[PDB]
Amino acid sequence: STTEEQAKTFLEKFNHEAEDLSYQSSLASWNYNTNITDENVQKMNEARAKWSAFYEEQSRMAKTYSLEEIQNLTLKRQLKALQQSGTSVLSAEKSKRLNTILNTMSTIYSTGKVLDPNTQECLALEPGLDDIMENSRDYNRRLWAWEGWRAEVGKQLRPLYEEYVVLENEMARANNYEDYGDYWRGDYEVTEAGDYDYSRDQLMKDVENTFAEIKPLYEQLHAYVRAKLMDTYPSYISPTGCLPAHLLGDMWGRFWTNLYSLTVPFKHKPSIDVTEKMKNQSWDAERIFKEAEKFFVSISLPHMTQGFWDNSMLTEPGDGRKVVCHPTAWDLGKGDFRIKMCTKVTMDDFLTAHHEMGHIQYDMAYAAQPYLLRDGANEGFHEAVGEIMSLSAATPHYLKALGLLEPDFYEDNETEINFLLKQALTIVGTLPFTYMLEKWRWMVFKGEIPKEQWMEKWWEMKREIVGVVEPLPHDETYCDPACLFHVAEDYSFIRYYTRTIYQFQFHEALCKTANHEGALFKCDISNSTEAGQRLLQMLSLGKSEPWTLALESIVGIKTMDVKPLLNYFEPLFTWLKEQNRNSFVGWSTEWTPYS
Amino acid sequence: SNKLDSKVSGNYNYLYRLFRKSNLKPFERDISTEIYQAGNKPCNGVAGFNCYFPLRSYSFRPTYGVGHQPYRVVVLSFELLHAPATVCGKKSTNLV
Ligand SMILES: *[C@@H]1O[C@H](CO)[C@@H](O[C@@H]2O[C@H](CO)[C@@H](O[C@@H]3O[C@H](CO)[C@@H](O)[C@H](O)[C@@H]3O)[C@H](O)[C@H]2NC(C)=O)[C@H](O)[C@H]1NC(C)=O
Ligand SMILES: *[C@@H]1O[C@H](CO)[C@@H](O[C@@H]2O[C@H](CO)[C@@H](O)[C@H](O)[C@H]2NC(C)=O)[C@H](O)[C@H]1NC(C)=O
Ligand SMILES: *[C@@H]1O[C@H](CO)[C@@H](O)[C@H](O)[C@H]1NC(C)=O
Ligand SMILES: *[C@@H]1O[C@H](CO)[C@@H](O)[C@H](O)[C@H]1NC(C)=O
Ligand SMILES: *[C@@H]1O[C@H](CO)[C@@H](O)[C@H](O)[C@H]1NC(C)=O
Ligand SMILES: [Zn+2]
Repeated sequence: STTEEQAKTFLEKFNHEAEDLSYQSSLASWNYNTNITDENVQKMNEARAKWSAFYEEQSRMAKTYSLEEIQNLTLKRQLKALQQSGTSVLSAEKSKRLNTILNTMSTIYSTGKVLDPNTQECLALEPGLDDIMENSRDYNRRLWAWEGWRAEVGKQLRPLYEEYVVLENEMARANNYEDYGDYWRGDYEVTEAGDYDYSRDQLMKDVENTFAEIKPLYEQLHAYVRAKLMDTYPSYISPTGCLPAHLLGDMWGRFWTNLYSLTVPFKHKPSIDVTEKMKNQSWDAERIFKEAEKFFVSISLPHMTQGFWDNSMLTEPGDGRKVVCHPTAWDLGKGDFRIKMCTKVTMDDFLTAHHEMGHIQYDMAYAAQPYLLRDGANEGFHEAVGEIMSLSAATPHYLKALGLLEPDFYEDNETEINFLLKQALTIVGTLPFTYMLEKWRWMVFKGEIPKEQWMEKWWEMKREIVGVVEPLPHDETYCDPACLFHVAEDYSFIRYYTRTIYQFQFHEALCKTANHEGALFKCDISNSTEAGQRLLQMLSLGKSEPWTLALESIVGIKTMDVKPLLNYFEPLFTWLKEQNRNSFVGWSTEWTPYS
Repeated sequence: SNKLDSKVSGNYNYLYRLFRKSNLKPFERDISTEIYQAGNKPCNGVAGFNCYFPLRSYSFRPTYGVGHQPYRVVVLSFELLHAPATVCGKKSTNLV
């Protein structure tokens, strides 16, 4: 009679095998990275290959149904997620043409090639392509590295860019969807929720105010860099224009600390480095993980230590076999804790270790959710919760509580603003970079921009907001724009841009709800229990509900707000205003050294 | 009993029911070998739509979580009837 029993029977049967295969497929990758042998490749690659073929059989009949005759809104959400088509309807013939673009593109970008004119002298393997661009303070050396890393690497990527786009236009019509642009915007879709739904049209207005209101601070940061380096490098800097692309340090430009010694915010006071004393005290490497853990118990959860401290290694390769120790902490499955990291005694790595195992605390709470809804509310929440406390526990004031700081420490405010500045600039470094990339892609799929403008339009949007210009114009044979991050590596950035605004939101949500008073930039959550009880409210909610409900419970806002951001750096903003009371905060994008 | 009832490659012997017609009467067993059906259209031997096999394996492993380790259970039930109480628990002190 009722067709619901068919839906109920499918849901349980699919989950039981999938999570078993999810554990099995995962261990093949995790074991391979801990133990790299060719016999492990066979286990690793076959388990990936066999899982997908079985998955499709279950997913084909899974989406054979739809959101019909399901009065349960929660079950309807679970079904809605599994019913995504993707490549299920994609034909095999068009798939193959895509594989050629993908496999070649990644391999050819890693091998950077830079011509070394005049042959120099007898040369060894050294120096290396990565190293040469980072240490070069000479004008010719920096440009010589940069020109090769742009011109001679973009050439190989040009043939692969256009073929990938052509298929993007074609596959849309065979996948019952208009264009790829809706897919990325539909990631935050809420459907069939009265007085509570969220729409893709809303983000366009909200993101407009974020950049406009942050821009005055970024303009000061842009002016700050130029004014200080004007004294050291006046010849290679235009006071009435943009800045040469070679001065960013590297292709990415996310790291401004390479020339930190030439742009120290306060050189009058010597370097703040007081952790050397702790280095010779010979503390164990595993204590750092406990330091985060004992922080976590403060919010009144029990401890975790039995059966999840054996599957890991610290400080030692363990054999003549080599292990990659990139930071990759995933609970393999069914509560199996695992963390691979080269844990070393370092102030910077101290917060990193907090971040790494703090990822597990997220996973442990939501591990009870069924298979199809077991993850965080949005992409950027995960890394945010790890970072907010790691920065809080890495503050020198907290060092006093744990006794790490010197007993004779006198209250300093010069040190605080310097740390926040480097913390600020790294985050805001690439927001305008991804801003032009994310917005430019959307109108590409619309179809009002033809193929010819893939050179000028990419540069035009960048100059409007970012202000980066190549010193020498490059013709169409030369391929500068090809080095974008979504074709060169095809890694999603959506976990990064919207994360930062979520990070301020999570940072502000904890403090204001915990009766916190004083400075906004410093917040204390150790020795409190109210925050964690509210924390667990969505730390274990999961995706059984849209993220909108959790947003209203913790704070009470269903939209994204930027106003608190100005209060965060109130002491910092004063110093920036004081130093630039004479110069003009801004630049002319239209002026060029050529003309 | 994780240290003895768990196999590294897997313990697929242990099997538990997942689907049946209706609720069980207390103290009843369900060993009937029958494949569940929805609508009676699918027949035995061909299970492509709506037909599944309700007995799934626990698949115990030593690397699982505390709640995913096997925990043997022993249940005692006491019955008093019109019988002369043939089962009982009696300390006796030394005589003087
Ligand atoms: C969270 O709060 C607890 C309870 O206050 C802290 O434990 C206690 O912290 C103090 C301060 O470091 C430790 O030193 C004690 O100081 C008092 C103050 O004069 C002194 O009378 C004692 O003789 C002692 O030296 C104390 O040993 C420690 N434990 C207890 C049981 O009081 C805890 O440190 C706080 N944690 C954080 C992260 O704030
Ligand atoms: C890394 O993996 C290889 C498998 O490719 C391991 O070599 C096997 O080890 C097991 C148990 O030690 C033996 O029973 C096999 O005979 C070994 N060879 C093969 C081909 O499987 C190797 O021992 C692993 N590394 C470490 C440190 O244990
Ligand atoms: C909907 O499904 C959930 C399962 O999580 C259940 O708790 C709830 O009672 C169901 N509600 C209705 C109206 O069926
Ligand atoms: C560690 O170094 C500090 C300063 O560098 C000094 O007190 C001493 O050399 C070491 N401290 C010890 C051994 O307690
Ligand atoms: C800077 O911090 C110190 C810390 O003691 C204190 O004087 C005050 O909070 C700040 N001083 C300013 C902003 O002039
Ligand atoms: Zn991380």
